[PDB]
Amino acid sequence: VSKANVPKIDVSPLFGDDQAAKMRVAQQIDAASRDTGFFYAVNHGINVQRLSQKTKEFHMSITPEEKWDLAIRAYNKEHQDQVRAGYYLSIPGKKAVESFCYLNPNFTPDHPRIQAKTPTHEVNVWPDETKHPGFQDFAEQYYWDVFGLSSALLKGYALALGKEENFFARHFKPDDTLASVVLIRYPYLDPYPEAAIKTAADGTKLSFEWHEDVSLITVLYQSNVQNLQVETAAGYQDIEADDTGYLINCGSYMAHLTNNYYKAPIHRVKWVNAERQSLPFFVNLGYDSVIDPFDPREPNGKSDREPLSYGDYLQNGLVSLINKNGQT
Ligand SMILES: CS[C@@H](C)[C@@H](NC(=O)[C@H](CS)NC(=O)CCC[C@H](N)C(=O)O)C(=O)O
Ligand SMILES: [Fe+3]
Repeated sequence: VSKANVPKIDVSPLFGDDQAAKMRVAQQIDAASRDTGFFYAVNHGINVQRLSQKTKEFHMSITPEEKWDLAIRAYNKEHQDQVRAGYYLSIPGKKAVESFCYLNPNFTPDHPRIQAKTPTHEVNVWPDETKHPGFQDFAEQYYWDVFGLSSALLKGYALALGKEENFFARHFKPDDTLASVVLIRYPYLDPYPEAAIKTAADGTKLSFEWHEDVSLITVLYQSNVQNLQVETAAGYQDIEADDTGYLINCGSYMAHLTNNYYKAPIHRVKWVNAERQSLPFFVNLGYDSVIDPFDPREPNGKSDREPLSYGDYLQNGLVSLINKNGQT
Protein backbone atom coordinates (compact mmCIF):
# COMPACT_ATOMS: atom_id res chain seq x y z
CA VAL A 1 0.00 0.00 0.00
CA SER A 2 1.25 3.54 -0.61
CA LYS A 3 1.85 6.20 2.14
CA ALA A 4 -1.02 8.58 3.10
CA ASN A 5 -0.53 12.33 2.81
CA VAL A 6 -0.49 13.51 6.43
CA PRO A 7 1.12 17.00 6.82
CA LYS A 8 2.75 18.35 10.06
CA ILE A 9 1.17 21.72 10.97
CA ASP A 10 2.75 24.04 13.65
CA VAL A 11 -0.37 24.94 15.75
CA SER A 12 1.52 27.39 18.13
CA PRO A 13 -0.08 30.56 16.56
CA LEU A 14 -3.53 29.28 17.73
CA PHE A 15 -2.49 30.01 21.39
CA GLY A 16 -1.69 33.74 20.77
CA ASP A 17 -2.99 37.05 19.41
CA ASP A 18 -1.56 37.24 15.83
CA GLN A 19 -4.75 37.08 13.67
CA ALA A 20 -3.07 36.79 10.24
CA ALA A 21 -0.78 33.97 11.45
CA LYS A 22 -3.90 32.07 12.77
CA MET A 23 -5.48 32.42 9.26
CA ARG A 24 -2.40 30.79 7.72
CA VAL A 25 -2.81 27.84 10.16
CA ALA A 26 -6.60 27.67 9.30
CA GLN A 27 -5.80 27.30 5.56
CA GLN A 28 -3.54 24.32 6.29
CA ILE A 29 -6.30 22.67 8.40
CA ASP A 30 -8.80 23.26 5.49
CA ALA A 31 -6.41 21.61 2.94
CA ALA A 32 -5.81 18.51 5.11
CA SER A 33 -9.60 18.17 5.89
CA ARG A 34 -10.51 18.25 2.14
CA ASP A 35 -7.70 15.72 1.22
CA THR A 36 -7.09 12.51 3.29
CA GLY A 37 -8.75 13.89 6.43
CA PHE A 38 -5.67 13.58 8.72
CA PHE A 39 -2.77 15.89 9.98
CA TYR A 40 -0.12 15.95 12.80
CA ALA A 41 -0.31 18.88 15.31
CA VAL A 42 3.31 19.92 16.20
CA ASN A 43 4.68 22.54 18.73
CA HIS A 44 1.56 21.72 20.89
CA GLY A 45 3.25 22.38 24.28
CA ILE A 46 2.38 19.07 25.99
CA ASN A 47 5.01 16.74 27.62
CA VAL A 48 4.08 13.50 25.78
CA GLN A 49 7.15 11.59 26.99
CA ARG A 50 5.98 11.95 30.62
CA LEU A 51 2.33 10.98 29.58
CA SER A 52 3.77 7.77 28.02
CA GLN A 53 5.91 6.98 31.13
CA LYS A 54 3.03 7.55 33.66
CA THR A 55 0.57 5.51 31.48
CA LYS A 56 3.14 2.62 31.21
CA GLU A 57 3.70 2.62 35.07
CA PHE A 58 -0.12 2.21 35.49
CA HIS A 59 -0.83 -0.52 32.82
CA MET A 60 2.09 -2.63 33.91
CA SER A 61 1.46 -2.56 37.67
CA ILE A 62 -2.36 -2.90 37.82
CA THR A 63 -3.51 -6.46 39.07
CA PRO A 64 -6.41 -8.71 37.99
CA GLU A 65 -8.11 -8.03 41.40
CA GLU A 66 -8.02 -4.20 40.76
CA LYS A 67 -9.43 -4.66 37.17
CA TRP A 68 -12.62 -6.51 38.44
CA ASP A 69 -13.01 -3.73 41.13
CA LEU A 70 -12.86 -0.96 38.40
CA ALA A 71 -14.70 -2.86 35.55
CA ILE A 72 -17.54 -1.41 33.36
CA ARG A 73 -20.99 -3.12 33.19
CA ALA A 74 -20.15 -5.21 30.14
CA TYR A 75 -17.59 -7.18 32.34
CA ASN A 76 -19.10 -6.87 35.87
CA LYS A 77 -22.96 -6.97 36.37
CA GLU A 78 -22.51 -5.32 39.87
CA HIS A 79 -21.52 -1.99 38.32
CA GLN A 80 -24.81 -0.92 36.58
CA ASP A 81 -23.86 2.86 36.64
CA GLN A 82 -20.61 2.23 34.67
CA VAL A 83 -21.50 2.31 30.98
CA ARG A 84 -18.55 4.59 29.83
CA ALA A 85 -15.94 5.09 32.67
CA GLY A 86 -13.70 2.37 34.19
CA TYR A 87 -11.66 -0.72 33.10
CA TYR A 88 -12.29 -2.74 29.88
CA LEU A 89 -10.72 -6.23 30.40
CA SER A 90 -8.68 -8.44 28.04
CA ILE A 91 -9.76 -12.08 27.53
CA PRO A 92 -6.60 -14.22 27.29
CA GLY A 93 -6.88 -16.63 24.30
CA LYS A 94 -9.65 -14.50 22.61
CA LYS A 95 -9.28 -10.70 22.97
CA ALA A 96 -5.81 -8.93 23.22
CA VAL A 97 -6.82 -5.27 23.77
CA GLU A 98 -7.55 -3.70 27.26
CA SER A 99 -8.06 -0.09 28.37
CA PHE A 100 -9.08 2.50 31.02
CA CYS A 101 -11.60 5.33 30.26
CA TYR A 102 -12.24 8.52 32.34
CA LEU A 103 -14.53 11.53 31.82
CA ASN A 104 -14.66 15.20 32.92
CA PRO A 105 -13.15 15.50 36.60
CA ASN A 106 -15.91 18.13 37.26
CA PHE A 107 -18.61 15.31 37.08
CA THR A 108 -18.69 15.02 40.91
CA PRO A 109 -21.57 13.55 42.95
CA ASP A 110 -23.00 17.07 43.48
CA HIS A 111 -22.92 17.98 39.67
CA PRO A 112 -26.51 18.81 38.50
CA ARG A 113 -26.34 16.32 35.54
CA ILE A 114 -25.12 13.46 37.82
CA GLN A 115 -27.94 14.35 40.34
CA ALA A 116 -30.53 14.06 37.46
CA LYS A 117 -29.01 10.77 36.14
CA THR A 118 -28.72 12.16 32.60
CA PRO A 119 -27.48 9.48 30.03
CA THR A 120 -23.64 9.63 29.13
CA HIS A 121 -22.67 11.50 32.47
CA GLU A 122 -20.85 9.38 35.17
CA VAL A 123 -18.51 9.97 38.20
CA ASN A 124 -14.99 8.62 37.39
CA VAL A 125 -13.63 5.55 39.30
CA TRP A 126 -9.87 5.39 40.37
CA PRO A 127 -7.50 2.76 41.74
CA ASP A 128 -6.25 2.90 45.38
CA GLU A 129 -3.79 5.91 46.00
CA THR A 130 -1.26 3.85 48.04
CA LYS A 131 -0.98 1.28 45.17
CA HIS A 132 -0.76 3.94 42.40
CA PRO A 133 0.84 7.02 44.07
CA GLY A 134 0.35 10.24 42.09
CA PHE A 135 -1.70 8.53 39.22
CA GLN A 136 -5.20 10.12 39.70
CA ASP A 137 -3.61 13.63 40.11
CA PHE A 138 -1.43 13.12 36.94
CA ALA A 139 -4.45 11.85 34.91
CA GLU A 140 -6.74 14.78 35.97
CA GLN A 141 -4.03 17.30 35.15
CA TYR A 142 -3.55 15.61 31.67
CA TYR A 143 -7.30 16.01 30.93
CA TRP A 144 -6.95 19.81 31.37
CA ASP A 145 -3.69 19.96 29.31
CA VAL A 146 -5.28 18.13 26.28
CA PHE A 147 -8.54 20.14 26.80
CA GLY A 148 -6.44 23.35 26.36
CA LEU A 149 -4.80 22.02 23.13
CA SER A 150 -8.27 20.96 21.77
CA SER A 151 -9.78 24.43 22.42
CA ALA A 152 -6.94 25.99 20.34
CA LEU A 153 -7.50 23.41 17.50
CA LEU A 154 -11.23 24.18 17.48
CA LYS A 155 -10.34 27.92 16.90
CA GLY A 156 -8.41 26.83 13.72
CA TYR A 157 -11.35 24.67 12.38
CA ALA A 158 -13.88 27.56 12.91
CA LEU A 159 -11.60 29.99 10.95
CA ALA A 160 -11.09 27.35 8.19
CA LEU A 161 -14.90 27.11 7.62
CA GLY A 162 -15.36 30.96 7.32
CA LYS A 163 -16.71 31.45 10.89
CA GLU A 164 -15.51 33.53 13.99
CA GLU A 165 -12.89 31.68 16.09
CA ASN A 166 -15.28 30.80 18.98
CA PHE A 167 -17.92 29.07 16.70
CA PHE A 168 -17.16 25.50 18.14
CA ALA A 169 -15.21 26.48 21.32
CA ARG A 170 -18.25 28.33 22.84
CA HIS A 171 -19.94 24.83 23.15
CA PHE A 172 -16.74 23.18 24.72
CA LYS A 173 -16.62 24.16 28.44
CA PRO A 174 -14.88 22.79 31.63
CA ASP A 175 -18.16 22.62 33.60
CA ASP A 176 -20.09 20.33 31.04
CA THR A 177 -18.00 18.78 28.24
CA LEU A 178 -18.78 15.05 27.47
CA ALA A 179 -15.12 14.64 26.27
CA SER A 180 -13.27 11.41 27.29
CA VAL A 181 -9.60 10.06 27.59
CA VAL A 182 -8.98 6.40 26.86
CA LEU A 183 -5.62 4.76 27.89
CA ILE A 184 -5.51 1.70 25.47
CA ARG A 185 -2.86 -0.99 25.92
CA TYR A 186 -2.13 -3.16 22.79
CA PRO A 187 0.12 -5.94 24.14
CA TYR A 188 2.97 -8.06 22.73
CA LEU A 189 1.83 -11.78 23.03
CA ASP A 190 3.75 -15.01 22.41
CA PRO A 191 1.76 -16.91 21.06
CA TYR A 192 -0.79 -14.34 19.70
CA PRO A 193 -4.34 -15.85 19.68
CA GLU A 194 -5.90 -16.05 16.20
CA ALA A 195 -9.35 -15.30 17.64
CA ALA A 196 -8.00 -11.77 18.37
CA ILE A 197 -7.09 -11.21 14.68
CA LYS A 198 -9.79 -10.11 12.14
CA THR A 199 -9.32 -10.33 8.28
CA ALA A 200 -10.47 -7.54 5.90
CA ALA A 201 -12.12 -8.22 2.47
CA ASP A 202 -8.74 -7.41 0.85
CA GLY A 203 -6.86 -9.93 3.08
CA THR A 204 -5.26 -7.40 5.51
CA LYS A 205 -4.91 -8.70 9.13
CA LEU A 206 -6.59 -6.22 11.63
CA SER A 207 -6.97 -5.52 15.39
CA PHE A 208 -10.03 -3.11 14.84
CA GLU A 209 -12.33 -2.87 11.67
CA TRP A 210 -13.23 0.04 9.39
CA HIS A 211 -15.19 2.87 11.02
CA GLU A 212 -15.81 6.65 11.20
CA ASP A 213 -15.26 8.23 14.68
CA VAL A 214 -18.00 9.26 17.11
CA SER A 215 -16.69 12.82 17.99
CA LEU A 216 -16.51 16.36 16.70
CA ILE A 217 -12.69 15.93 16.36
CA THR A 218 -10.29 13.35 17.78
CA VAL A 219 -6.88 14.23 19.31
CA LEU A 220 -4.57 11.18 19.48
CA TYR A 221 -1.09 10.28 20.96
CA GLN A 222 0.42 6.87 19.83
CA SER A 223 3.77 5.04 20.31
CA ASN A 224 6.21 4.84 17.42
CA VAL A 225 4.88 1.57 15.89
CA GLN A 226 3.16 1.92 12.48
CA ASN A 227 -0.45 0.51 12.34
CA LEU A 228 -3.18 2.99 11.14
CA GLN A 229 -4.69 2.99 7.57
CA VAL A 230 -7.11 5.48 5.84
CA GLU A 231 -9.55 4.81 2.95
CA THR A 232 -9.04 7.33 0.04
CA ALA A 233 -10.23 7.34 -3.65
CA ALA A 234 -6.95 5.49 -4.33
CA GLY A 235 -7.77 2.69 -1.83
CA TYR A 236 -6.44 2.08 1.75
CA GLN A 237 -3.16 3.99 2.56
CA ASP A 238 -0.68 3.77 5.49
CA ILE A 239 -0.44 6.65 8.12
CA GLU A 240 3.15 7.01 9.33
CA ALA A 241 3.75 6.99 13.16
CA ASP A 242 5.18 10.08 15.04
CA ASP A 243 5.43 9.83 18.90
CA THR A 244 6.31 13.55 19.22
CA GLY A 245 3.02 14.98 17.81
CA TYR A 246 -0.78 14.55 17.99
CA LEU A 247 -2.71 12.91 15.08
CA ILE A 248 -5.95 14.86 14.38
CA ASN A 249 -9.11 13.96 12.32
CA CYS A 250 -12.86 14.85 12.16
CA GLY A 251 -15.66 12.57 13.46
CA SER A 252 -19.21 12.18 12.10
CA TYR A 253 -20.63 15.17 14.02
CA MET A 254 -18.40 17.47 11.99
CA ALA A 255 -19.50 15.74 8.70
CA HIS A 256 -23.15 16.34 9.73
CA LEU A 257 -22.75 20.14 10.50
CA THR A 258 -20.73 20.81 7.27
CA ASN A 259 -22.97 18.68 4.86
CA ASN A 260 -20.01 16.33 4.24
CA TYR A 261 -17.62 19.25 3.18
CA TYR A 262 -15.24 17.96 5.94
CA LYS A 263 -15.89 14.19 5.77
CA ALA A 264 -15.34 11.84 8.77
CA PRO A 265 -12.48 9.70 7.22
CA ILE A 266 -12.96 5.90 7.23
CA HIS A 267 -9.97 4.25 8.97
CA ARG A 268 -8.91 0.93 10.56
CA VAL A 269 -6.14 -0.62 12.77
CA LYS A 270 -3.72 -3.23 11.35
CA TRP A 271 -2.69 -6.17 13.56
CA VAL A 272 1.01 -5.75 14.78
CA ASN A 273 2.56 -8.07 17.49
CA ALA A 274 4.26 -5.19 19.46
CA GLU A 275 3.76 -3.66 23.01
CA ARG A 276 2.30 -0.21 22.32
CA GLN A 277 -0.08 2.66 23.41
CA SER A 278 -3.13 4.27 21.70
CA LEU A 279 -4.29 7.30 23.87
CA PRO A 280 -7.26 9.17 22.26
CA PHE A 281 -9.02 12.30 23.53
CA PHE A 282 -12.53 12.45 21.98
CA VAL A 283 -13.60 16.11 21.67
CA ASN A 284 -17.37 16.01 22.54
CA LEU A 285 -19.65 19.12 23.30
CA GLY A 286 -22.31 19.42 26.11
CA TYR A 287 -25.47 17.29 26.27
CA ASP A 288 -27.87 20.01 25.02
CA SER A 289 -25.38 21.64 22.55
CA VAL A 290 -26.88 22.19 19.02
CA ILE A 291 -25.04 23.71 16.07
CA ASP A 292 -27.28 24.54 13.05
CA PRO A 293 -26.07 22.60 9.95
CA PHE A 294 -24.66 24.58 6.96
CA ASP A 295 -22.86 24.05 3.61
CA PRO A 296 -19.73 26.11 2.79
CA ARG A 297 -20.01 25.07 -0.90
CA GLU A 298 -23.41 26.79 -1.42
CA PRO A 299 -23.63 30.59 -2.16
CA ASN A 300 -26.27 31.02 0.59
CA GLY A 301 -24.69 28.47 3.04
CA LYS A 302 -28.07 26.60 3.49
CA SER A 303 -28.22 22.78 4.05
CA ASP A 304 -31.03 20.10 3.59
CA ARG A 305 -29.98 18.45 6.92
CA GLU A 306 -31.89 18.82 10.31
CA PRO A 307 -30.38 20.00 13.65
CA LEU A 308 -29.18 17.17 15.98
CA SER A 309 -28.35 17.69 19.73
CA TYR A 310 -24.86 16.44 20.80
CA GLY A 311 -26.29 14.17 23.58
CA ASP A 312 -28.64 12.25 21.26
CA TYR A 313 -25.79 12.00 18.68
CA LEU A 314 -23.30 10.60 21.27
CA GLN A 315 -25.58 7.99 22.92
CA ASN A 316 -26.79 6.41 19.66
CA GLY A 317 -23.35 6.61 18.01
CA LEU A 318 -21.55 4.76 20.88
CA VAL A 319 -24.22 1.94 20.78
CA SER A 320 -24.01 1.57 16.94
CA LEU A 321 -20.22 1.38 17.06
CA ILE A 322 -20.35 -1.55 19.61
CA ASN A 323 -23.01 -3.36 17.38
CA LYS A 324 -20.82 -2.79 14.25
CA ASN A 325 -17.26 -3.54 15.45
CA GLY A 326 -17.73 -5.29 18.89
CA GLN A 327 -17.49 -4.57 22.67
CA THR A 328 -13.89 -3.32 23.31
C1 LIG B 1 -7.64 4.33 15.23
S1 LIG B 1 -9.23 4.20 16.10
C2 LIG B 1 -8.40 4.40 17.79
C3 LIG B 1 -7.67 5.70 18.24
C4 LIG B 1 -8.77 3.28 18.68
N1 LIG B 1 -10.16 2.88 18.83
C5 LIG B 1 -11.05 3.49 19.55
O1 LIG B 1 -10.73 4.31 20.45
C6 LIG B 1 -12.48 3.12 19.12
C7 LIG B 1 -12.65 3.60 17.62
S2 LIG B 1 -12.35 5.44 17.33
N2 LIG B 1 -13.42 4.02 19.81
C8 LIG B 1 -14.28 3.56 20.70
O2 LIG B 1 -14.33 2.37 20.96
C9 LIG B 1 -15.22 4.59 21.38
C10 LIG B 1 -14.82 4.69 22.87
C11 LIG B 1 -15.74 5.83 23.56
C12 LIG B 1 -15.44 5.91 25.08
N3 LIG B 1 -15.63 4.60 25.84
C13 LIG B 1 -16.40 6.97 25.72
O3 LIG B 1 -17.27 6.54 26.56
O4 LIG B 1 -16.27 8.15 25.37
C14 LIG B 1 -7.70 2.28 18.54
O5 LIG B 1 -8.13 1.14 18.26
O6 LIG B 1 -6.46 2.67 18.43
FE1 LIG C 1 -11.13 5.84 15.23
